[PDB]
Amino acid sequence: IQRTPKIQVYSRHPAENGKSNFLNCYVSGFHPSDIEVDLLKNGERIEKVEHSDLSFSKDWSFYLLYYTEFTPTEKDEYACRVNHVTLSQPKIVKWDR
Amino acid sequence: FQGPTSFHVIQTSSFTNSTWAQTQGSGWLDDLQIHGWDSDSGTAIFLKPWSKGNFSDKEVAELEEIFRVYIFGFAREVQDFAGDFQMKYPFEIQGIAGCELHSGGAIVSFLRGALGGLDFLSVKNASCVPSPEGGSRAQKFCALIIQYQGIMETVRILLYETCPRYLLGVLNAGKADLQRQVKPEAWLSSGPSPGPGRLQLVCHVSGFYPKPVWVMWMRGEQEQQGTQLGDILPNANWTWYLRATLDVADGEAAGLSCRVKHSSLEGQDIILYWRGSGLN
Ligand SMILES: *[C@@H]1O[C@H](CO[C@@H]2O[C@@H](C)[C@@H](O)[C@@H](O)[C@@H]2O)[C@@H](O[C@@H]2O[C@H](CO)[C@@H](O[C@@H]3O[C@H](CO[C@H]4O[C@H](CO)[C@@H](O)[C@H](O)[C@@H]4O)[C@@H](O)[C@H](O[C@H]4O[C@H](CO)[C@@H](O)[C@H](O)[C@@H]4O)[C@@H]3O)[C@H](O)[C@H]2NC(C)=O)[C@H](O[C@@H]2O[C@@H](C)[C@@H](O)[C@@H](O)[C@@H]2O)[C@H]1NC(C)=O
Ligand SMILES: CCCCCCCCCCCCCCCCCCC[C@@H](O)[C@@H](CCCCCCCCCCCCCC)C(=O)OC[C@@H]1O[C@@H](O)[C@H](O)[C@@H](O)[C@@H]1O
Ligand SMILES: *[C@@H]1O[C@H](CO)[C@@H](O)[C@H](O)[C@H]1NC(C)=O
Ligand SMILES: [Cl-]
Ligand SMILES: [Cl-]
Ligand code: NA
Repeated sequence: IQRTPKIQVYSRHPAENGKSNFLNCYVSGFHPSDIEVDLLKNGERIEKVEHSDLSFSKDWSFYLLYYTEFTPTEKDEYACRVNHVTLSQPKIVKWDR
Repeated sequence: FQGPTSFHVIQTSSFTNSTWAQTQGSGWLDDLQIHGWDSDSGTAIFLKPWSKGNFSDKEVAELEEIFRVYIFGFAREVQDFAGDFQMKYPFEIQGIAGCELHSGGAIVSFLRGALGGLDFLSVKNASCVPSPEGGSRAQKFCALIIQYQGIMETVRILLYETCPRYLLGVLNAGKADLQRQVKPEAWLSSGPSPGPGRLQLVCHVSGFYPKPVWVMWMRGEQEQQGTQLGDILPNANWTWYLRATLDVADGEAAGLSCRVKHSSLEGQDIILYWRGSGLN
């Protein structure tokens, strides 16, 4: 009955340290629709994150895109944190260039 | 013509308990959002200057009034049905309705509804058709709905008369954005793959519009059949991202290239070459 989200973290452009880019977190295949998504920089919630309005696929699974401008560096860690009824606790998926 | 060929409206109505339900709605051209539904105002948000297509302000307001009345009436009807039947809270209902322009010019309309993420009903040639997944509950719902005067008639007009003229008007109004050409960029990456002496090569392709694209791993002119296409992922601002992977034996990656063909490239395919020994 309930469907756990798939979480995909990717950058808009190939990563280059010091060059501005966009970090995307695509959350999909989940049911029901209620979900909490945050983009993190070094384990802290980024405030300037935008997101799509709710939509769903042909099989009725919901999906959302969360994104923010980011300037990757050698040290900084970025991630997507998701909470949903199907998850025991928030699931963190790290961005890996 | 290129770009989207369909318009649809979607509904997600979330029922928390017998007295509390909330609806989210939006309008789309294929995967591109053009309308939002503002629950604070009971009106539509027009996301593009051309989102009203060739419709007058009066027709747009009459349609918003129909959706406003529907969203209110629907929640009340479901809460009544849920009580009469074996429905446990919380539950979610989804709906999708719209039309699409096919090759040859025919416009086909559709309406589908779901309960609990499973098919529940559809509208096939102006009547309510229960889906087998919906079982007896869908049969009773369709029989109840057709008893309410004017409903099926309003559905028929919206689907078969209003939607087709709307779609044509909006595909023309939005053509400069819908039929625009945006060039992708591409890059390579690699990593270990399951099993001894296996490598996975990845060809990333990002920023292309419209959606149709061709990406393949190659050895000279030989297309590698083993190329696996990932699902096309969205970027913000109406562009797409795709990963095309190839599993190869270690020591057999040299000689591989990734070729990208896209409508925006004017016949200049992107060709990336994988190099061994960390020479990427
Ligand atoms: C928004 O745009 C819609 C689409 O417009 C067309 O496409 C866009 C992209 C632009 O290129 C436009 O310039 C272009 O018009 C409008 O809807 C369309 O309106 C036209 C013009 O009224 C209409 O054509 C009429 O069609 C009927 C036949 O229709 C039936 O049969 C066809 C198959 O053959 C079928 O596809 C239809 O669904 C119907 O079953 C025909 O009898 C008419 O002929 C009469 O008029 C012409 C002059 O126009 C004359 O030469 C003839 O001799 C005769 O008197 C005429 O050809 C299209 O059918 C219609 N398209 C659709 C899919 O509905 C839309 O117009 C408004 O709605 C219409 C239904 C009609 O009531 C119009 O009066 C309205 O303005 C427009 N605006 C809005 C608000 O929707
Ligand atoms: C610019 C963007 C625009 C895009 C344009 C494209 C067109 C979109 C095409 C997609 C089609 C969208 C379909 C949405 C559904 C609209 C339904 C309208 C109903 C109202 O109608 C209806 C509202 C009351 C709701 C009653 C609860 C039942 C709800 C279950 C309906 C299931 C759906 C049917 C499937 C079997 C009504 O009974 O309302 C009162 C009516 O209006 C009065 O004026 C009239 O006098 C009365 O007799 C009627 O009863
Ligand atoms: C239903 O849920 C709402 C919102 O969570 C709450 O305010 C309300 O009092 C609940 N009512 C019932 C039927 O118990
Ligand atoms: Cl497209
Ligand atoms: Cl080589
Ligand atoms: Na978990």
